[PDB]
Amino acid sequence: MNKEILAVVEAVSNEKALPREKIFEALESALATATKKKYEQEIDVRVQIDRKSGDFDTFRRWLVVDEVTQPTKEITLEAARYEDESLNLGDYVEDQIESVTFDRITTQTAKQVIVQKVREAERAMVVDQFREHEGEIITGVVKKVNRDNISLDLGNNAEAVILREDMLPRENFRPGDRVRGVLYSVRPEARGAQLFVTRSKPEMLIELFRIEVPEIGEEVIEIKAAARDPGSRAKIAVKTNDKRIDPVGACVGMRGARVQAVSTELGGERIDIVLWDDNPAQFVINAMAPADVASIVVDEDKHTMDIAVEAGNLAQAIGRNGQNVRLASQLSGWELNVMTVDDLQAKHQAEAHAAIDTFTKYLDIDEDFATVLVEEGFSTLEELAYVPMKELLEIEGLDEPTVEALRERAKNALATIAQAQEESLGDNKPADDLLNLEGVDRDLAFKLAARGVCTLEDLAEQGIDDLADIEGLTDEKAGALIMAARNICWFG
Amino acid sequence: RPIGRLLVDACYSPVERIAYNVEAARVEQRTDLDKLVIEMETNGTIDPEEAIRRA
Amino acid sequence: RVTVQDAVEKIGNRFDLVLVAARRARQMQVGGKDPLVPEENDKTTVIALREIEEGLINNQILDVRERQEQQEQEAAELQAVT
Amino acid sequence: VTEFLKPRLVDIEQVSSTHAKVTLEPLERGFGHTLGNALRRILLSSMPGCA
Amino acid sequence: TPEEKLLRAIFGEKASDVKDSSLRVPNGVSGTVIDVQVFTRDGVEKDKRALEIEEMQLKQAKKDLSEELQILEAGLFSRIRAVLVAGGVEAEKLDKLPRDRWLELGLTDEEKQNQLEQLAEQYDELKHEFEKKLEAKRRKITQGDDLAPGVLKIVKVYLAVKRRIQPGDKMAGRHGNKGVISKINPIEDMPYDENGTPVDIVLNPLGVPSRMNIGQILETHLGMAAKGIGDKINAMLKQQQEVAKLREFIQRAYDLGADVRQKVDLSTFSDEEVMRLAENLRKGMPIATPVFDGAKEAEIKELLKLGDLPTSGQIRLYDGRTGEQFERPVTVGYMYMLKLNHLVDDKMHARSTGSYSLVTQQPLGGKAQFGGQRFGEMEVWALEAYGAAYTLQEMLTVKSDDVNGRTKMYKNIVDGNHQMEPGMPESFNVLLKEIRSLGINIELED
Amino acid sequence: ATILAEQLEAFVPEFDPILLRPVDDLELTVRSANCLKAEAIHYIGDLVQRTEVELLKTPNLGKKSLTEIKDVLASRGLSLGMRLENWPPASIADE
Amino acid sequence: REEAVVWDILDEVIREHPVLLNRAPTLHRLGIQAFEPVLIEGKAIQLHPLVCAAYNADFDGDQMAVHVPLTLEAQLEARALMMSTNNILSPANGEPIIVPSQDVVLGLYYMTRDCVNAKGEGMVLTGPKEAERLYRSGLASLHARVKVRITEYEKDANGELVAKTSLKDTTVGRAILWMIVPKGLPYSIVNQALGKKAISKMLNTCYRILGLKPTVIFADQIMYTGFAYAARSGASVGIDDMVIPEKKHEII
DNA sequence: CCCTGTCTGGCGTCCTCTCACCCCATG
DNA sequence: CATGGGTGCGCCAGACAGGG
Ligand SMILES: [Mg+2]
Repeated sequence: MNKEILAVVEAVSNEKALPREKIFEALESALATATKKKYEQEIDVRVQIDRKSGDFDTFRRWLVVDEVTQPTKEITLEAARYEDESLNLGDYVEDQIESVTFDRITTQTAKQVIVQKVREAERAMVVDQFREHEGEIITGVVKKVNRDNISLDLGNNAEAVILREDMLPRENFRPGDRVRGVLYSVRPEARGAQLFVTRSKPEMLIELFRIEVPEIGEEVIEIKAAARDPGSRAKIAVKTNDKRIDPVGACVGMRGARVQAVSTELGGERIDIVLWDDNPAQFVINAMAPADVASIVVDEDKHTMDIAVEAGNLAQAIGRNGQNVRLASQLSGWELNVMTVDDLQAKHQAEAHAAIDTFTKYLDIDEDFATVLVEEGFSTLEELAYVPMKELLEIEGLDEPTVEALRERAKNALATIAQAQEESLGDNKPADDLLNLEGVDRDLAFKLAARGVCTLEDLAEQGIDDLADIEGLTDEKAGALIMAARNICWFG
Repeated sequence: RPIGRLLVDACYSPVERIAYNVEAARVEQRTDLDKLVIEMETNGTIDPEEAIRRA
Repeated sequence: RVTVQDAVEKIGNRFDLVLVAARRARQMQVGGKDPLVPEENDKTTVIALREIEEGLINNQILDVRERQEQQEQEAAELQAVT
Repeated sequence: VTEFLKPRLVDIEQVSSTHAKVTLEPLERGFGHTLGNALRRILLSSMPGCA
Repeated sequence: TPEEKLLRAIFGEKASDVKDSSLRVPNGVSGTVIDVQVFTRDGVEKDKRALEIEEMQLKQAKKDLSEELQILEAGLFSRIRAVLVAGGVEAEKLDKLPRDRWLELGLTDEEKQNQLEQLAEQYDELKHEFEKKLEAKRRKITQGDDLAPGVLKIVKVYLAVKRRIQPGDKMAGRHGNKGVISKINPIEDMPYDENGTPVDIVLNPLGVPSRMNIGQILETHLGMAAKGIGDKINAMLKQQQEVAKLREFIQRAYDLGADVRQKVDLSTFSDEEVMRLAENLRKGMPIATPVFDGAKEAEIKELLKLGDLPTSGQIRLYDGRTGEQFERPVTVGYMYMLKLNHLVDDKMHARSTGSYSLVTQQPLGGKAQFGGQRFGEMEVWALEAYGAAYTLQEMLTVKSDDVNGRTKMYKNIVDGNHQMEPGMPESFNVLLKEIRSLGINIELED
Repeated sequence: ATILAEQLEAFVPEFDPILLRPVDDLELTVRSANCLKAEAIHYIGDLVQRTEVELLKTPNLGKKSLTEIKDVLASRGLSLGMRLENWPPASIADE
Repeated sequence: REEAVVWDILDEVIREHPVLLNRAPTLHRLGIQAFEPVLIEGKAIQLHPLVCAAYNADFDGDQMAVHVPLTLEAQLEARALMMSTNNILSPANGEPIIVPSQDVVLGLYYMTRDCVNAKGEGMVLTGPKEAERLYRSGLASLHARVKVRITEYEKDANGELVAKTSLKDTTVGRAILWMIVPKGLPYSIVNQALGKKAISKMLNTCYRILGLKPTVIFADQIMYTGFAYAARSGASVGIDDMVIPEKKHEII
């Protein structure tokens, strides 16, 4: 009876490595809840278990509050202090109440609350101790297969889930099968599956390589990037600081044994291992393997790279359904345009001709001088307007007066182009002039400007009949806007 | 809900016996017209014109 | 459904009707096969006799389809192995 | 107390031509007969026409 | 569990593995608890409600015997007042003194003082008798009762159901015209007549020429005659008519016949009994018809002529649905019909899966025991007579006897797979054990 | 239906009146009602102006009677410490 | 608890699931027949009247047992062997066992009969539809002899129904009952007075010619029109209906 | 042994619904 | 306490005597 409480507390404390205090607090809450259910009225109840005897006293708790909303469970601070002057806001006032007999009903409630406390203590500490597993490749047994997810048993009442998107496209699991996967997220669904496991994401590939390649687990080789088409093909980029170690050779292993072990675990996924380079162009050449790259052109402003290949290698460089270029682009972070050497030259000739036409049209220069600007690397009016004067003065035949005139023309061309578009639609010119009339939204200003009504004066000159076809403009609203425009233009 | 209430059955019905007797009409010079004479039998809780109006 | 007269007109024994319709309803209920006639949320028994009345099911066609869809499963297994 | 089950013609299964079958639900535990009898007696004679 | 054995910690007793469970009762009947009896074998502690019933019955018997003494003492004092009307009467002096001394007043040795002495003997007998009988009645209430071997207390509770009527009860007249009441129509659908009143019950005419009980039609016509006289009394009384016209009509309705036995006259009822006799006749006039010396046809006709009913007994009746007349006028009247206690919510029963018998694993029999209907031998013959073979196999292996077969069946039904795993009847194994328990060696070959 | 329907167209600021009630109408325990009467609290409008801290100073008013008063006031949508401007109305000042 | 959602569940499982009704003294095989349930507010099994002549079941306090075919082969045996539409001939002979018993033959015998004068004596009618229209409106009587024009379908070819239309000197009730007869039977099956032997051989000739399904639907239409016109008949029994012979006392 | 009288056995409708009561006796 | 100590049914039918 008495000594049995101590023996139970000691057995549970030792078996679940849990603080005795946390078990008692929970038993007190369990007994309070079991007591509340025996009364027809909603009462507040505190239970206190004596830590030496295992005896327990049950109260009618009265949550000491400032304002009473529930007179059956709450008492004012003034009324609580009339019974005991030591009470504060948030304390409990008690009332001698018959403790519930410990029948198999309370026993079952106590068992359930202990089990729940162990899930939030023993199992929580087990998950904390398995900080590596929360991130590394956990191993589970398939408990249940549904259409949209697989429930894994990890042991110790821990359940994990693999979602349909987190599976490989050709995997078929049965109840009782062993499955490995990366624990990529821990949420708070204690009841059910709080653990989310992936086999499809790139982290599964990284951690399989960490286990299979000791040199990655020892931090001698680093995986810098991983790009993956799950169950089909992946690319990994590897670097080492030790010049004595070939990082690609280490990840492949003797006759490919290491990469084949990882591929086999991923259902026969093809894995390319590439050397990481700190030069983006050299890294993209490596990422494009097994296709040979002839030339690369880098557009830093668009964050894009044009990759020229021999006409025989084009199909290999793109890969089946663009898989090779897509995985290389995801691995590099660059947008990759794969074309032939002939197509790249034709593209550059078309861009050079478009730049020459743009410069000839807007800068009032001859085609010979526009060609020199494009040969010196200028492709946009913005570059010519904003580039440091020193770079323009390095061009053979440019003097300081001609560079100043060229920049002034480039700035004037940009201003004209911007103003034209803003007046054609409702970007700035019609979004201020035509939109001056109170009531003009940006959409209506662009609809007006599409009819050639670009200014508040143009609107003041219109009739209601001239605007009647504008979708969303009633004759009354047209008349109000024309009158508002006339009041500002003619009577302001 | 308490033990002291007593529930009787509820016959919410004011009328007892409704008998119509159709008969020939002569007030109007036009013949082949009919008169509908309805003798109801109320228990006093319903006015007869109110009964025929609700019906 | 009221009478089963034409389901005996097409299977003359009136006892083989029960075997063929039971085999058909066991294929439709637990095995998860689609009915060959569009239903009206009838139970699987009436859908079985309704397929019998169309003529598209009797014991000959059921043996033909079980042999072909057993040979298909073993052919899929053999082409998966070799 | 004056709130009854207001009915409606859920379907008009007009069988073939010059023939319909109009079903009306739901009525009270006794109003099917009074509407059937009223419509039956009126259609029979009251309804006018030429012949 | 540790928490189940921790009953001793917070409380005591022992362990909680023991199945805690309160004897709760089954369904099928409503009611209102009208009377509770509690009997206690002597020695057992009476609880608070048994002491409440003991105080209640002590109080009832105390009040009842005290009212016996008070009522018989009131009759005795009324006798004393009736005796002292003459012979030394005191008109004012009688109620000045308390009432228990009505004997020592001025009166000589006569029959009256002798009678007051005899009433004093009776009164003192009632006093000492009331003392000893109240002591004996407290003994009868307070004592225990001899009961069954090993029972503490018996609680008896009286539910009082009120069963109305429904489609399925059995009603019948007094001539053999039985019948299950089949539809409880609304008021409007009933065939009414050209006065307005709906008929209550519509029987079937075709039961008369085959089942030759022609007496029910004469009973119907004479009942309509009786109610015609009752309606004429109700009409002559609802109009607040003086007693002369009521006397006239009641006398004409009581003469009305051949040489008969009754021969009453209302000239010796004195104008107040005739109103109360008409208060009792207004719901109909009762008519005696002795067994083999009864009312002939012409007397029924002459009594139907006294009321203004049609002579042939048949009123033309309209319809409730169509509102148009039934051709060939029909017979209405009053028949005296009885409800029989073969009700329908005492016969109706249904069983999915209940308890099973012990010696042969088949369901129990009856309704109080929640049982299943006997699929008897002739029904087995009637299913052999069709070609139904699987229906009979599950009708005597799966649904009835084989225990593993029926648990497989219950799992298969709640999972949607209609399929039976047959097995063997367990009662056939009982047949093997009973034949094998003789010197006979029955087996199962192969 | 048109014929049959045409053949039938000739037939077819001190709260409110609750503040003016006496405290006895609140169904309070005989203890709570007698404690309020001892402090000259006669109307519900007088009770609603008093704070919980003021009611606890009243002789013989316990924490239990204060909870009863709150639960009863809450059942009527009233709370302790509401300020009524112009209470008591001149209609009550003459009793 | 019997919540509000289990009654829709119940109307889902009852549908297309036959039950075996069984009278307690089952003597022959027609005393176990399989029906489809229709749910009843009540506590009494409602049993179709024609089927009663098979069970020897009156309604004077009788009781019946219901049994549920659990498995799937048993549902199919209840529908395909033991269904009540399948038992329309007694196995002891060739006589139909779904013969109309007592109210319905009175309704027919009052309907198809004649009297020498009624409303609409000897008027001429363009079809059975206006025969029923003249009976309902109140212009003729149910038994009033009349020339109608009926179109009887005689199937004299090899499975082809040939229409022959003619004027039969008949009554109003015989035309109204001709609206219910299926196509292949001749008009002379209703031209007589239709007692009980005549309606039994009517259903028997319908079963021998047109097969099972018109005979089931025609047995139901017989029962419905017999009950309806027996209700319209008002065929009571009185004390005056038993006519004493005037010659009885002189014979005695 | 061939017929005659006797002596014992085997059997007689199906479903249901209540009720009442189940071994003394005693050294 | 624990054990142990009526006399109103009627037919069929075959086996067992019983004459014959
Ligand atoms: Mg019977």
